[PDB]
Amino acid sequence: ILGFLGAAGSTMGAASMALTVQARLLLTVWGIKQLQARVLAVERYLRDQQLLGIWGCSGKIICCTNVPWNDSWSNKTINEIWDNMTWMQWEKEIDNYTQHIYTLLEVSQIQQEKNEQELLEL
Amino acid sequence: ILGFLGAAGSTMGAASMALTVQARLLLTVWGIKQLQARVLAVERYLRDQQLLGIWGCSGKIICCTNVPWNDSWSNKTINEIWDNMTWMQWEKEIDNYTQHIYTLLEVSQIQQEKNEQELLEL
Amino acid sequence: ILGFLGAAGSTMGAASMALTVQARLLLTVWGIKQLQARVLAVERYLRDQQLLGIWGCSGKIICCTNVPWNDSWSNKTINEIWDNMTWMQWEKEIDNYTQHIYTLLEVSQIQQEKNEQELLEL
Amino acid sequence: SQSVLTQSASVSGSLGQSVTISCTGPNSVCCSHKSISWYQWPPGRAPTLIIYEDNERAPGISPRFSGYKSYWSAYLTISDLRPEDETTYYCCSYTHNSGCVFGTGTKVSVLG
Amino acid sequence: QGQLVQSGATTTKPGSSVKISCKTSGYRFNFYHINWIRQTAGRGPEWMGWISPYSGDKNLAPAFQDRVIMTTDTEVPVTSFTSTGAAYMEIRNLTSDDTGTYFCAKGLLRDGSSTWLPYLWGQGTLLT
Ligand SMILES: *[C@@H]1O[C@H](CO)[C@@H](O[C@@H]2O[C@H](CO)[C@@H](O[C@@H]3O[C@H](CO[C@H]4O[C@H](CO)[C@@H](O)[C@H](O[C@H]5O[C@H](CO)[C@@H](O)[C@H](O)[C@@H]5O)[C@@H]4O)[C@@H](O)[C@H](O[C@H]4O[C@H](CO)[C@@H](O)[C@H](O)[C@@H]4O)[C@@H]3O)[C@H](O)[C@H]2NC(C)=O)[C@H](O)[C@H]1NC(C)=O
Ligand SMILES: *[C@@H]1O[C@H](CO)[C@@H](O)[C@H](O)[C@H]1NC(C)=O
Ligand SMILES: *[C@@H]1O[C@H](CO)[C@@H](O)[C@H](O)[C@H]1NC(C)=O
Ligand SMILES: *[C@@H]1O[C@H](CO)[C@@H](O)[C@H](O)[C@H]1NC(C)=O
Ligand SMILES: *[C@@H]1O[C@H](CO)[C@@H](O)[C@H](O)[C@H]1NC(C)=O
Ligand SMILES: *[C@@H]1O[C@H](CO)[C@@H](O)[C@H](O)[C@H]1NC(C)=O
Ligand SMILES: *[C@@H]1O[C@H](CO)[C@@H](O)[C@H](O)[C@H]1NC(C)=O
Repeated sequence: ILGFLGAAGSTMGAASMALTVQARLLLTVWGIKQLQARVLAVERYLRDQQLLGIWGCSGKIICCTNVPWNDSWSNKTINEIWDNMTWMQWEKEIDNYTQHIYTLLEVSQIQQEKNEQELLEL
Repeated sequence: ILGFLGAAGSTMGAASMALTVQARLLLTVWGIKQLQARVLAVERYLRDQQLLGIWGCSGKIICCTNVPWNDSWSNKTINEIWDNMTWMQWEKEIDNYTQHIYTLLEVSQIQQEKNEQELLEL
Repeated sequence: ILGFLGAAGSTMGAASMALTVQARLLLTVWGIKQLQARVLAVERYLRDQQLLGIWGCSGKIICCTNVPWNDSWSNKTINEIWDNMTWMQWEKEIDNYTQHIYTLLEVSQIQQEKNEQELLEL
Repeated sequence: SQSVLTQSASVSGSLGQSVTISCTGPNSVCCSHKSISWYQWPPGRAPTLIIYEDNERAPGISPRFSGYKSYWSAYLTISDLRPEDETTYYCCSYTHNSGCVFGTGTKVSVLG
Repeated sequence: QGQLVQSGATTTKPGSSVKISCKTSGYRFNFYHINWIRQTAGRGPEWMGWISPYSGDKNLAPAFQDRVIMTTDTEVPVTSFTSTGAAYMEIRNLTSDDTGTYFCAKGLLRDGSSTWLPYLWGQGTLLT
């Protein structure tokens, strides 16, 4: 495609395709500095994997969930988002409610394996 | 709910709900000490994820398996466990057989993807 | 079975069974050297988990995919591979095309969740 | 000779055509409970494994040679007769922990 | 994918015993069985028996059980997948009925149901 971050100024619909390109390259004064950045790299990465895990998205690149889109977050249509705004434009507009939706995905996953546990009781 | 470890003295049935709270907060003399604890934190965490992986539970918080409950581990009913004992009381009683059940979950996962591999041969 | 790497000189069909044995044991001058090897151990491990993730194999030990076996890689039958060659013999013969198949597994996973995303639109 | 596994005696063919060789015996050596291997064997020289396990070909064997095994006999077909096929062919019945119970032999002539 | 050279053409007389060699190369000698076949003037081909260079295990047809002396050496490793070994063949009560060409044959695979199948043949040795 375009490379690493190649579709940063592209529409959210075009950048959403081939997301495995920004998924690969995500993971003594010189020595201590270099080892300092090596440990931090694994920490920031595992935090994202920790989040994807407690959402049911562990292993997913595109992951649909149960939480409905509250129009208080953004009253924009799908067409005026994915075919117009860029991924950097979008999450500045959602920046406030981003911490609210992280909590919603976690309860929708703990109230999904708990309903799944009763399902396999029969 | 109650917070981090909030249901440590609660029944196993109440503490088993909303387990994503103890899942989030799991991940020069001052500098070396601090980096020493940072590396150990990722090691202890990945060991648990390594175990959940070779059990088929990679991504699960509640994970049912195939290994039947051997009454030699505990001859107690489900009601006198989940509605009476606490999670810290329980695993002291199972402490001995804990290493035996880790081996049982691993063979039930290698004898599940191997039966799955023959399934997709047709 | 045989232990760690116990079936290194065995047939690929015998070594492919009980792969959870080489999956467990995969994860100041003395102090810096020891911490240097501890950080590298988690990096090499997570690279393999990163690869298994962007292939849909996150959590799998045996993982079937969609990429058909191109006979340009090896024109050998299944019987003259799994019942004759060892795992170390095989990947020396595939060594060249190994980087080609890593790219094929990644596009077959991004063109699987993208077809899955349209599936759940209805 | 005392081979309990009889073949097709002899048979002939022509260039471009296809032949078939039989291989059957009593229920003691044939067939639904035994594998069938096919050997090309020039007179008293270096043999060659053509087909094993009923229908499976050896490494590098030409796709012309085919195999088939019914409940009482096994067949070896030589599709597209090339001139270098004049020899004698033997079959063999075997399991995993036994030996080759060879056949009587079948000379194939390609004269054309 | 290797050679299985044998001995020469030694011709004795009935009642005696003859030793036949079978030197291997180009393949792991321990990974494959060594079969012994012959084609006599009076019958056709006849399977005698195979021996395991690894398990040291022998299986031979009842028609040759109380006559055949069958042994192997131990491979001298050349590389990681190459070695050099030798299999030996002797017979007890010898006659002119056993006159024929003899070869050794390395097995086909290492696992499955056609493990011992004589695939890679030697060169042939003419008996009495
Ligand atoms: C190291 O590498 C060597 C060489 O590659 C491996 O040895 C080979 O292993 C394979 C599979 O493990 C063997 O193939 C099997 O052969 C048996 C035949 O054994 C039967 O007959 C023998 C002679 O009649 C007899 O000795 C056996 O009896 C027991 O006693 C001996 C004592 O000597 C003991 O050593 C044996 O192990 C036996 O337990 C036995 O009666 C055959 O039966 C097998 O077929 C069955 O299994 C396959 C699946 O494996 C299945 O598909 C079949 O349908 C059937 O159910 C199988 O063909 C081979 O003979 C060995 N030797 C060689 C190739 O020379 C060794 O295993 C490797 N070890 C390691 C640790 O990697
Ligand atoms: C939307 O979010 C607000 C809080 O931000 C909440 O009060 C409201 O109930 C939500 N409505 C829907 C439909 O989700
Ligand atoms: C987020 O909150 C700040 C509060 O200072 C507000 O100014 C900003 O408009 C909010 N973001 C959005 C997208 O409304
Ligand atoms: C229970 O475990 C013992 C060993 O602790 C074992 O011998 C026994 O077979 C097991 N029984 C069941 C029913 O799992
Ligand atoms: C575990 O083993 C010890 C051995 O000293 C024993 O005393 C203890 O009772 C065992 N645990 C249980 C729960 O039986
Ligand atoms: C096999 O790979 C080659 C390149 O190595 C490619 O050109 C060809 O189209 C491939 N064929 C199949 C059937 O995959
Ligand atoms: C890989 O490429 C090298 C190029 O030097 C070549 O020699 C080698 O044969 C190739 N590998 C295979 C298995 O063909």
